[PDB]
Amino acid sequence: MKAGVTQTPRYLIKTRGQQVTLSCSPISGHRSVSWYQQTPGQGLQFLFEYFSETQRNKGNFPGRFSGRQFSNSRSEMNVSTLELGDSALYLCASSFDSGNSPLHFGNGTRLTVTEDLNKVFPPEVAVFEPSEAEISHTQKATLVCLATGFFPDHVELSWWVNGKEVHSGVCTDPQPLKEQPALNDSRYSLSSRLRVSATFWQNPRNHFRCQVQFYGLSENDEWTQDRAKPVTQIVSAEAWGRAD
Amino acid sequence: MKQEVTQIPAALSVPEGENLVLNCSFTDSAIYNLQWFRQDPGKGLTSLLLIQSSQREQTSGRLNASLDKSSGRSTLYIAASQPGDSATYLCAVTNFNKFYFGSGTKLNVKPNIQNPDPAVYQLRDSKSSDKSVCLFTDFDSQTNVSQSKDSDVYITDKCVLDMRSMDFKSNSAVAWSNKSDFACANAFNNSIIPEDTFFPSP
Repeated sequence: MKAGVTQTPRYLIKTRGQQVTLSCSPISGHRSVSWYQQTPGQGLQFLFEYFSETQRNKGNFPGRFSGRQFSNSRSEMNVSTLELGDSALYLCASSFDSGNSPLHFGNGTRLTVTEDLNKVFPPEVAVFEPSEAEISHTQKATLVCLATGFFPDHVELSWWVNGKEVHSGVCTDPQPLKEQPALNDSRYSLSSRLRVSATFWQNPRNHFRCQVQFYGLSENDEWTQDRAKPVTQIVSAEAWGRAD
Repeated sequence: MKQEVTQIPAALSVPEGENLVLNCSFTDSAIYNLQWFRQDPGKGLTSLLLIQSSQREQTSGRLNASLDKSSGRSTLYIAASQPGDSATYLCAVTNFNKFYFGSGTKLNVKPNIQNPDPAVYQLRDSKSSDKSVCLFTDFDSQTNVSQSKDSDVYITDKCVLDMRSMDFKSNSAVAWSNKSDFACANAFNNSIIPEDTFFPSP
């Protein structure tokens, strides 16, 4: 298969005042590259569009938001003097011609700007094994995975059964819950379910794993707290089937 | 003039199989194209339709959108809705030198639960967790799950799983806490749940 729009990096945590540079590579054959900022509060806001190395159109952002395009159509954007309200999904879209051809979006760079890196925590992850009553009543077995206490919300949760990623029988919450809803820097929790037949759960050779990838601090971020540095990492929990 | 793109409804919940209607309006009729997109949680946007300023409609599969440029309106019609249509739907217009997105319609297409079997189960504790966990499951799609009265009881919203190879879908919500005065019997007490809900003895 051919590449879609690509964006690098995927996830960023920064402190106030810092700067970031983001990159986007358009689909091969697309020369128009556009940037958008998506926030819960303002929705989806145009930054600027490039074609053949020059800015063709611009939105209403202040000058600390800047962009550029290279001869191979790759585009960068930069945000200087970062502020808490700059936390957003920064989306790239490519098009053959934005005037008359569809926009094709990347999956974005997720940026969180925080007051202090001591606010950053990886998830704790646990799997809870099925109810005996569910198994007797329905001949089905639901496992729950909880990922709790994380900040920022830069997580990807997945289920693996005997080493294979599964989507059948899974449902993961679309958004996390705030553990302390009143606070701007509240930590988050996320739940997911995996449901299998009772017969499948009852085989002790079947192995279940809930994986949470957490995207955290860089090796270049200073860390002087006693607790472990909250670097990018996977936190996982597992179970095996049980005959009784 | 200042372009303003408005989308209604902000949110739409409907049973699968129903047709649905999504509305977009734009105050400045001097547009070059109108586009409709969908966006899933944790992803970018997918282009569904592009209607040129000279066109009155576009169709793709179950989707049909009209454009009335002089009236400042587009309607997106989705026939025979499916659970996989659930997404945020965004309207955008291309102006001479600007681009504008509406605020979106968040669409949830609910599964028809053929044999509801509402129940609240307790899952086994984890030797690596200190939480007690409860699962409300197998209820019909008309059931609404509410948040707890208690600030240290956490309740998720209903989530639909599909056991593909058994052609079986089910709703569930999870509740958990690490307080000690907590019981799965009472975890969902702030929700209106079916009177026939099964509460197994513990």
